[PDB]
Amino acid sequence: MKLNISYPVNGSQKTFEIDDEHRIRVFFDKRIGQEVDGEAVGDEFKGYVFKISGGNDKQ
Amino acid sequence: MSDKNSRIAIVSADKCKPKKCRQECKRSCPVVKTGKLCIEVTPTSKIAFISEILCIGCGICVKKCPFDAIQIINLPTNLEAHVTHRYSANSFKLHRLPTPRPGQVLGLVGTNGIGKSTALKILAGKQKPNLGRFDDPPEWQEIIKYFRGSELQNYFTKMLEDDIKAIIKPQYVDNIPRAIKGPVQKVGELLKLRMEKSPEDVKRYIKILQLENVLKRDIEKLSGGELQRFAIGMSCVQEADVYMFDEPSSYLDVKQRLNAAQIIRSLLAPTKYVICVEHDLSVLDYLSDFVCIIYGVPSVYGVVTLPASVREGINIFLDGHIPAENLRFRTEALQFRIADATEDLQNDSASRAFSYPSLKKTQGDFVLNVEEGEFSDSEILVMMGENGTGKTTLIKLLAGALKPDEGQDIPKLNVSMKPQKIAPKFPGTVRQLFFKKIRGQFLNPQFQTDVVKPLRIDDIIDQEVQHLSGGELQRVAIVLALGIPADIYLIDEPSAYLDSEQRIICSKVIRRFILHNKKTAFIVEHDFIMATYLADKVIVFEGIPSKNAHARAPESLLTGCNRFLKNLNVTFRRDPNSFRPRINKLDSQMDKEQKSSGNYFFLDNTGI
Amino acid sequence: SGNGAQGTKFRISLGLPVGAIMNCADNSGARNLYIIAVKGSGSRLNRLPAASLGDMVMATVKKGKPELRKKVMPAIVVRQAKSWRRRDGVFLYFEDNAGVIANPKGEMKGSAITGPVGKECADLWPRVASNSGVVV
Ligand SMILES: Nc1ncnc2c1ncn2[C@@H]1O[C@H](COP(=O)(O)OP(=O)(O)OP(=O)(O)O)[C@@H](O)[C@H]1O
Ligand code: SF4
Ligand code: SF4
Repeated sequence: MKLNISYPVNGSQKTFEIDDEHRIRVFFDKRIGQEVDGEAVGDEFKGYVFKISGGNDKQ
Repeated sequence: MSDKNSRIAIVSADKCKPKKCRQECKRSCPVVKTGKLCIEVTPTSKIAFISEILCIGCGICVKKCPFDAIQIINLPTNLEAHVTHRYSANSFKLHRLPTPRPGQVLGLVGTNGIGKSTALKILAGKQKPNLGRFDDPPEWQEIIKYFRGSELQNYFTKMLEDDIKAIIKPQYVDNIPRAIKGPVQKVGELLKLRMEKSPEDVKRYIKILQLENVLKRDIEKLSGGELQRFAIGMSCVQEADVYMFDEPSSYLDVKQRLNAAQIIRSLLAPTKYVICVEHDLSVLDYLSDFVCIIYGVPSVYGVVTLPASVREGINIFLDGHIPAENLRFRTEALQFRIADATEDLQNDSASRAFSYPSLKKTQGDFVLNVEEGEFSDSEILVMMGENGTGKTTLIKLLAGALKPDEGQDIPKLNVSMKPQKIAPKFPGTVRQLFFKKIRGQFLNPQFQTDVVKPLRIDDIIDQEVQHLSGGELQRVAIVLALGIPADIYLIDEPSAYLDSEQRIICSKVIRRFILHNKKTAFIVEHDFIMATYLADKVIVFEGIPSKNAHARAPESLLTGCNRFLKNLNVTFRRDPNSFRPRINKLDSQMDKEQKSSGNYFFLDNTGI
Repeated sequence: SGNGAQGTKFRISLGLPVGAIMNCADNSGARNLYIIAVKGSGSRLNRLPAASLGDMVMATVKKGKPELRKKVMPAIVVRQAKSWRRRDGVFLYFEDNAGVIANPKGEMKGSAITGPVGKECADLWPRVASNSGVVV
């Protein structure tokens, strides 16, 4: 899936594209508001913490 | 009681010579025996005329006609309700018309001769409908009345008042070069003058269409694909509300036709009304919000249906049947071989066929590169890619017509070849030409089904090739290549100028003969479906058009299709009902899932 | 099965012997279908012919518009209840027995199908696919 990432300290935002079930899967069964440590999703986002906020399915 | 019925007679003057027959039509008819009016002789033009009012529907006259000049049909009074316009006595008559809508794109699809072209003129204000009657001196007033009960009524009031002047992209593709030179002088001049829109519009429009190279060339000089696109440019550049496109996919390659479709759709965004006619379903689906289907016998009649949805209209089209109308418009349904269906043989023949090494052909302005590939016997290879890629160049080299700059292909084999763009340059008549190539191929039943009976070449036999038509000439050329025996046959772009039924007749033709005869064939194509049916392997071409290009070795159907479709980035999931390609939009989850699977198309095969 | 059935069908547990009554699940006016015959069924002394999912039967309408009653017509079984087993290993079953009235070729008399429809029937009878909502 496509990640919608916001940096709300700066008021910035950008999108990112993850293919790779194992890189994604880190987000599975995680709920809105749960935090997710970054490295699992990539090497760029190492250390970065993400609080999930919502988003859209297909359709 | 019984349902209601009618008789309609249409006679082709080309087919009729009263001298040889005598005015036999009048003599044989039973109504005239009694002293009735059904057939009246017109001393002037010296043609037989059949009145629909007095005719019995006997069909006696049809059988007696020595040629096959007369046609009488019996309809349930389906046609009578809808009458829009008629060309003249015993000629083509049009029924219904397509709705226009602002801010959207309305499609039209049908077989040739349906009046899709005619319909555009009527909407354009170019021609005034007679209403199957006298209406001639500008009687736009009567047309609104005829249209009442239809959404077109509002449009006709608008047209008469001339508040809106529609812009038309002319249909006949062959005719255009003669009409314009320069536009006056060179395509560039046309684009500067017409550009009512943004200065950005000149640059932007050219970039998206891939017109950059073509600007300096003159219109007459243009190749078919290039010729089409300049017309499209002018139809964006113009300032107006209504933009009519009539057959914008013609001559274009696979990459380009998709590009044209997107740009045309942009008009809907400015909320400008768009209308379009298409022979291609891939293109039609993308463009349209609403779709009309035009059906009926060619040159006899053609009715437009009520407006439908994009998905819905396409689905009904492929069935070959329409329920309200209750007509089976197409005699046989279209089907594609599963690949389970094909015969299973060990193929090699003499161990494999001939092979070609790396080849290069460089004009000095364009360079073609070819990768060594192998060909085997009794196989079929599709060639795909955009024009200007050297798809044409490659085939020529194998034909021996062109000499490679580097590489060599001297084969022992006898080759038959069919050229891509067909322009007549042979003196002689059609029958003479085909008989020289081979008689006996003309005797076969296969050839009766596909060529002779559908078109009626018998009538064409005397006609000159210069005098001929585009699509008719195309089927004849394809057949001629097959006329003579050869180890390998080469065909280049058989789909040009042909409608749905016509192309599909060709698809059956190449596959069946090749299988049977155990010979090989190379076919170049833009049409997705045609490639699928015929081939076992494919070569995909890539690179940049009008610059350089590259070719690949032959690879399996699944493998080759993934590569080609990956370049386009449109997936054609599968529709469960139709088994048709169903297009997939960009960034998506369902489409995204496929990208990870490597499936651009689906068929009756295993796969997720 | 038979006419107009494009496709073959893998065996599935027979749910409905002759005499069985299924719900009519179209909008034809028919309320139920009473099975009097299964097409393509074979012969063994004493065995009732019995239909399953996507079988074409021969039925009469016990309950429904009088213009449909008192006569025999073709129908197609669309939902089962006797559980059967697919080649993905699954034993599955619907809550009702139900089929839809149809013509020898396999065209629906009605225009809707109310309720779900098992895929093995959908896969078998295209005009049934058309009129189906939730499949399986
Ligand atoms: N000048 C004319 N006189 C008589 N009939 C005509 C004339 N021009 C066109 N027609 C008739 O109208 C019908 C054709 O044209 P239209 O140009 O409306 O076709 P289309 O529907 O655009 O088909 P195509 O796909 O073959 O271009 C033909 O079948 C023909 O019989
Ligand atoms: S239409 Fe046929 S039969 Fe009638 S005049 Fe012409 S050639 Fe003779
Ligand atoms: S169909 Fe019969 S009735 Fe009509 S014109 Fe011909 S012969 Fe006369």
